[PDB]
Amino acid sequence: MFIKPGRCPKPAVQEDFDAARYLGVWYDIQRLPNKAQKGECATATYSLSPGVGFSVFNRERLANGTIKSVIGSAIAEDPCEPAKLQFFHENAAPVPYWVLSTDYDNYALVYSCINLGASHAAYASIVSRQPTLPEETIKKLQGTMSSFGVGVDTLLTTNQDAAYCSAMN
Amino acid sequence: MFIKPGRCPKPAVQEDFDAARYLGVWYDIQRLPNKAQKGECATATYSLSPGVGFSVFNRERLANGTIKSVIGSAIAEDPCEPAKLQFFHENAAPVPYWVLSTDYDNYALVYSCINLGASHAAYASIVSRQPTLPEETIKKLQGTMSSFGVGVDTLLTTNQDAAYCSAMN
Amino acid sequence: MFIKPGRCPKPAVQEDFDAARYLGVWYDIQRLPNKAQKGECATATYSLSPGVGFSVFNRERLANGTIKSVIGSAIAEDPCEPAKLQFFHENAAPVPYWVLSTDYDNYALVYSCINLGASHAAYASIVSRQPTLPEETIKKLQGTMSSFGVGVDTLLTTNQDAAYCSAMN
Amino acid sequence: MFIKPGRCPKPAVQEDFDAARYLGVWYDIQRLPNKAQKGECATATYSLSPGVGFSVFNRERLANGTIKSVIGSAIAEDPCEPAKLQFFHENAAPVPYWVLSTDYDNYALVYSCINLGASHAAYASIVSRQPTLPEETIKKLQGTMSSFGVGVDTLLTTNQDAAYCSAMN
Ligand SMILES: C=CC1=C(C)/C(=C/c2[nH]c(/C=C3N=C(/C=C4\NC(=O)C(C)=C4C=C)C(C)=C\3CCC(=O)O)c(CCC(=O)O)c2C)NC1=O
Ligand SMILES: C=CC1=C(C)/C(=C/c2[nH]c(/C=C3N=C(/C=C4\NC(=O)C(C)=C4C=C)C(C)=C\3CCC(=O)O)c(CCC(=O)O)c2C)NC1=O
Ligand SMILES: C=CC1=C(C)/C(=C/c2[nH]c(/C=C3N=C(/C=C4\NC(=O)C(C)=C4C=C)C(C)=C\3CCC(=O)O)c(CCC(=O)O)c2C)NC1=O
Ligand SMILES: C=CC1=C(C)/C(=C/c2[nH]c(/C=C3N=C(/C=C4\NC(=O)C(C)=C4C=C)C(C)=C\3CCC(=O)O)c(CCC(=O)O)c2C)NC1=O
Repeated sequence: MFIKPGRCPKPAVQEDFDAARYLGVWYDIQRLPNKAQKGECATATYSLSPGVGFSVFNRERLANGTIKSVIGSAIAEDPCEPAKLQFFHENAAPVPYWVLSTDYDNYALVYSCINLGASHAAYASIVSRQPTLPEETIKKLQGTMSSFGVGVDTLLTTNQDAAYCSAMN
Repeated sequence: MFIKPGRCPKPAVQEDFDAARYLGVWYDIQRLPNKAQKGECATATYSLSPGVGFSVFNRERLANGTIKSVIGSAIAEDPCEPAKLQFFHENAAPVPYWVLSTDYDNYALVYSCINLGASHAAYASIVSRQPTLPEETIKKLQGTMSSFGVGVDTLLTTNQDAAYCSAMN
Repeated sequence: MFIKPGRCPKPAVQEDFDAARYLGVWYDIQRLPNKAQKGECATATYSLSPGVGFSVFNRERLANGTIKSVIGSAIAEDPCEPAKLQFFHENAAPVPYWVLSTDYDNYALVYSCINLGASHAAYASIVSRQPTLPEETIKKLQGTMSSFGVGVDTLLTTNQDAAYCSAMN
Repeated sequence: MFIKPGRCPKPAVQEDFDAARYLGVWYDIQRLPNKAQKGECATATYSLSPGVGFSVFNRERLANGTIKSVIGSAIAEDPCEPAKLQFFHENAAPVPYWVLSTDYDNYALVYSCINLGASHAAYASIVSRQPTLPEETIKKLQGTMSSFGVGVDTLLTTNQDAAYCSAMN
């Protein structure tokens, strides 16, 4: 997680968020530097859960070529705020996951923040239904992040090159 | 839940709790009065989840023969305390679910408490792998409950009569 | 607190809440039935704290003339939401305290809610800088309460009779 | 805060913790690297609160000679665990504060940890009633920290030199 001064911001989340349309495969396009993702080519796959919420399967390609994956569960603890989820990953304490913006069919912007006294730790990802996302969309989503304090100059661009990411089966 | 004086107790939980062995069908035998269950013949079915934790399917037989069911997800938010679960039901805020005692194949004692200032609200249930449980076991588990202040005078016996509950299957 | 169906509502809180102006003495005028206050003539006194937040001293007149008092501390855990406080009373778990509406010099409407699964427990109080409050103000504040589902049928009127409450001073 | 892999540990805390004997001045002797303390000569002063808990006044000498201070409130949210406090500092989100070990008259060992998914952020301090602490005591307290995972090789020694710290009025 990206540790910075100041308490967590509280950005607005996707109005009328429909988890049913959010399921499926999302490709990581840009992200803040964090501790969890040590590689490239990252995807998140969200699938139906027989309980509440949905289930999570994230995969990425490490620099050595190994595919690393993690499973988790996603739950909206307050059903009146379906876009404010809590993610429970194997071997991890709970972390928030807020869908800030999505059209379900092309892009989403997701954000997570944990307070650390007078500082905070945040995740943030622009994701796409395809390995790429149009630059106009990326710029708009960067606009949203800057509005609530995210230094978009620290954003990392995720490698989704078809050849490099062919290790992703 | 109904309200009793005092903050929540912190009873001991099942040592080395094994959620895989806890899965399957459990019959409600006795419980504290609460608002959630308005019927009889109650069962809880716990099943594999593709994410973390396990999935929840509770069923009961309402008085006009309807079978009311609720879905949920169960997660141990601290993996080092696997008997202290959080249950997320559709249309409910999160609630604790602590497995205080179980031999997995016959009985379990489950406890849930939420603080209300200087008072608290609790659920507590004796459950069985069969629609009945031996009086000796019931009495021992009531002893456990009384050791952290649960008045056994308040426990309701659930109707598990075979004829009455036949529509459950 | 006593239990009502539904999860907690999230009513709007006093904009630009100024805790310095909120300090001093407040008289209980009307409130939801609860377990905490068993007496009449109730007042809350809020005072400067050398740390953060402010200090709490509640007093009431018990039926056998005893003046029961409780001490506490009030803290706005998120400084950006100063009207959403947490109250820490001696011998109580933390409880929310939301200033929904106040003009500081005449009236305030305070609300506290804790989720109990699909149900909730709430406190709600109309308070005044005087032992009485005009009927017009009381009626407006009941309107606010009814807008987030508080049944005004349930509100108790607090005894603030001057003769009866004389031992308060 | 010191950000490291793994979830927070849960060390044992001081049995029978008596906040009344913990009040007064404590000198920082050794600490984990963190973001809050940017200087040396640090002291914490704990004083009586008219509410619950106690009030907090921390001071340190920056490298430029300026004295920097912060005020806060300390509260045991669960009165049955008086050694597990929550500290509310001005401009800061709440952070835990656990008194692991103290004899009140000479030393204390304090610990704070916040989970960050599969990682965590921790504070830890050895403090003394005097600007120094005997090496035998320091080694014992380092022994306690290593037992629950704290790499005592990362500990910083706080400058409490009488000349350098004379800026502390
Ligand atoms: C912004 C929200 C966000 C949250 C809440 C988050 C939490 C999070 N992601 C994790 C792993 C992971 N997270 C991802 C990828 C993603 N994870 C996502 O939420 C998204 C959108 C992607 C991109 C598709 C991968 C691939 C892993 C496994 C990393 C590995 O084990 O090598 C872990 C486990 C920590 C670990 O094992 O080291 C946590 C707690 N990561 C985030 O980016
Ligand atoms: C002791 C712990 C305990 C907890 C934490 C609990 C929580 C709980 N049970 C619920 C429903 C329910 N709970 C049950 C039955 C059970 N539920 C159980 O945890 C067990 C062991 C049984 C019995 C085998 C049933 C049948 C319902 C559906 C009731 C209804 O709304 O019609 C709900 C509301 C779901 C909703 O309608 O939104 C909650 C919050 N009940 C408990 O008894
Ligand atoms: C509406 C919000 C509200 C909250 C959050 C609340 C919480 C609350 N009030 C308490 C006591 C008390 N609360 C009051 C009176 C008041 N308390 C107030 O917040 C107000 C506005 C008044 C009236 C002016 C009194 C007199 C006591 C002591 C009651 C007793 O235990 O004898 C306690 C228990 C303290 C203890 O004995 O351990 C709690 C948890 N009461 C409320 O009414
Ligand atoms: C191990 C527990 C521990 C906790 C929970 C902790 C929290 C904490 N300490 C802070 C400041 C501070 N904390 C201290 C010193 C101390 N603070 C202490 O808890 C102790 C024992 C000392 C030593 C006497 C000082 C001097 C400051 C002010 C730093 C500054 O503003 O320059 C802040 C405010 C953050 C900021 O303004 O940047 C927090 C949240 N620090 C800790 O060391």
